[PDB]
Amino acid sequence: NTMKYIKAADFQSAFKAVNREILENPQFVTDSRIGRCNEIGSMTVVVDTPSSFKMTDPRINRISYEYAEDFWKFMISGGTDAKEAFKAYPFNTFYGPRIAAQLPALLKELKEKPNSRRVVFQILESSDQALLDSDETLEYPCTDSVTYYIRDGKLYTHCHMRSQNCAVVMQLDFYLQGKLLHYIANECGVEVGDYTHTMVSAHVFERDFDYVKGFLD
Amino acid sequence: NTMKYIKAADFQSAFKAVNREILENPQFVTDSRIGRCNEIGSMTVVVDTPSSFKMTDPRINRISYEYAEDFWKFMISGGTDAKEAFKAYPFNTFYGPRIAAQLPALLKELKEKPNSRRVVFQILESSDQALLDSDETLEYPCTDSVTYYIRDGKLYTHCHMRSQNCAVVMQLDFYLQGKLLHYIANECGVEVGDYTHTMVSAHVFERDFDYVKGFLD
Ligand SMILES: Nc1ccn([C@H]2C[C@H](O)[C@@H](COP(=O)(O)O)O2)c(=O)n1
Ligand SMILES: Nc1ccn([C@H]2C[C@H](O)[C@@H](COP(=O)(O)O)O2)c(=O)n1
Repeated sequence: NTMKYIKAADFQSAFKAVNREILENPQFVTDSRIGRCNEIGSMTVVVDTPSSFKMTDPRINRISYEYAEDFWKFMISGGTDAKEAFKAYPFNTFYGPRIAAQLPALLKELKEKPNSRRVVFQILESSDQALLDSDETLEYPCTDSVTYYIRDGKLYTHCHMRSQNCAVVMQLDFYLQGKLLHYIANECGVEVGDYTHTMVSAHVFERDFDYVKGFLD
Repeated sequence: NTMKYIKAADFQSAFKAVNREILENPQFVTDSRIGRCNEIGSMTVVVDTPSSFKMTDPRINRISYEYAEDFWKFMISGGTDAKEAFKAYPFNTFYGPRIAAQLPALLKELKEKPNSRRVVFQILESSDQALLDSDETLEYPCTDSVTYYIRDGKLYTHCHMRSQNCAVVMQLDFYLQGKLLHYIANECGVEVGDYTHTMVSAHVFERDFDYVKGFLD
């Protein structure tokens, strides 16, 4: 039966378990906007040790960590010049500027209101709906929001994904989300608890099945 | 140990299981913005049969269904005059007008783009952050977003809650979310699949423990 809740010690184990389950026990096999995929709706993934956001298996190589680190610097710096930022790799929907806008208010709430439930970074917003009936290629944000809260000296993170390509782009999302929760934790002078990753659509495209089978076992 | 994933046949069973688990196996016991509570972070709840949104146990009575139906009419009508709407019960953050604004674009995507992953109603948005450092009493939206998708003739729903009072207001949230997914399903001419309810903070205030113990068993 389809397992929808996956607890793992580190990002890699979570990553492999999620991919394994979508390949073997999908909820849907479906034609999507960009091709056929196996899909599991409303997957919940928990990572016990979120300092583990750089995975170690070199066979998971479709997102290089040279690229992922360049992407991190690009998005934490809140820049808009992606053409220049990625020239070594061949209205906007960049996450960086949105995180930058919300940082002062959210950090204030997080540091000053004890045990707050209100610290939510919006990534996807309703103004992005102008992309739906368009022929633009801009990303309609796959990340819906990231919630942070501090209890008893520890920072807990919940990233809610509208849409997640679990074989490829999830490698990048994990890296970026891991870096960001550590940035937030360091700013607040607290330690890290755990990380939770929900995805309304958790999918692997059929064109990537062989790649996935390459890093399982 | 704290159970964070709860699958139930109907809303009531889910409702009772969630409350039971927060009372008996909380992750945190914490001082919040509005008093002490038991709390479980990143709870995931699945309801198999979402037509069951009106629960039947009369002991769960802090949200009357007379009130809940009045609230439904108020929010689906996209009104702003809550003073008049609720005169029988003693910038805005109303959900209704936000749902109304997004309905045309989201319905279009849902009906016209097959197997879309993009149909997300934003409730909580970053402009609401102006409430954080304020002395207004307006609700800072507890509901983050509601995602809808259709596969093989069935409508699936994922409601992501930033913050959920599981003993009291969850009775209202379930009713409203149940009515809305059926409104959406009927508009699209499709049947209903299942409903998923994630809550970054799932909590019961200590002042409501006796009320909860009243409807368990
Ligand atoms: N941060 C991101 C951005 C995008 N995507 C992936 C998910 C989908 O495979 C595709 C988005 O397509 P759609 O808008 O149809 O969901 O990109 C992702 O996994 N993570
Ligand atoms: N639709 C809603 C609106 C509000 N709340 C509850 C959750 C919290 O108990 C409180 C919001 O407080 P805070 O902003 O501190 O999370 O109201 C809820 O459960 N459901």
